[PDB]
Amino acid sequence: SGAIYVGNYRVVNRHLATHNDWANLVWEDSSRDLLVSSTTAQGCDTIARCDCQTGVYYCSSRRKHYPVSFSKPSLIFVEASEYYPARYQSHLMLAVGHSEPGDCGGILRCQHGVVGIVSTGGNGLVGFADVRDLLWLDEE
Ligand SMILES: NC(=O)[C@H]1CCCN(C(=O)Cc2ccc3c(c2)CCC(=O)N3)C1
Ligand SMILES: [Zn+2]
Repeated sequence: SGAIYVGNYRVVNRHLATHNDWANLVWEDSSRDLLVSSTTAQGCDTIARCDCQTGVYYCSSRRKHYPVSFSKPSLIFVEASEYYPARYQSHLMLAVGHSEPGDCGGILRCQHGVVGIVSTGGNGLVGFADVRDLLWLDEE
């Protein structure tokens, strides 16, 4: 589990969104595994605006933050899980690291701020849903 709290937005994995998220919906995209809902309180996270390919992510199944090298956001085939059939996921970045289903939501960050959240796992790989192109998270 986990979310990004930027401005009056909460960014979560679409497959982990709650009823309150769907009832306060700002934007969602199944192909990216992302959903954004509105919040009453302002958050403290800042979004990175860059093309870094190195950063650090939080792994809840290890209680550890790991430094990783990751690919650029791309269209990647992801195997079936209990939330989606096997399909192509867009804006996804891969790295070598540990990721169990419940690790979804952990933040990946670089020197500029939050880059994305854990969205996929298995086979010794971790995949992150990028948020750096969502410029509207910084306003309104
Ligand atoms: N965004 C997505 O499509 C993900 C959301 C739902 C779940 N998805 C995952 O990848 C999560 C995942 C984590 C660990 C494993 C596995 C899956 C299958 C193989 C294995 O041995 N371990 C897919
Ligand atoms: Zn960066």
